Amino acid sequence: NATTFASVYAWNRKRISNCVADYSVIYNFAPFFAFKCYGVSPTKLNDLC
Amino acid sequence: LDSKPSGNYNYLYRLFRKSKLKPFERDISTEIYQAGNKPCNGVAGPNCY
Repeated sequence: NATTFASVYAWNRKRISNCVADYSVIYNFAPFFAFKCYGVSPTKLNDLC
Repeated sequence: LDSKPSGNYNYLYRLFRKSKLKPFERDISTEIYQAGNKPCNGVAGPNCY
């Protein structure tokens, strides 16, 4: 939920860690076109470190 | 003998079954795929693997 994002060529990098993982707030938005979860099943994130 | 000039695409394998298998068990059925945080119902489109 930021007013300004980055462009496709100048894609941003944000490193955030040392925290509670909090995979529940990310489902706040309804109109999600894609929620691709290759590699890790979308419901088994909340117990991984 | 088993290889074909037209390709043996008929042979299949059930890699993506949901729950666990026990040794010496028989599992051949329709095997509908219902995963994700949504009811797939077999006809949705997002997660009909």
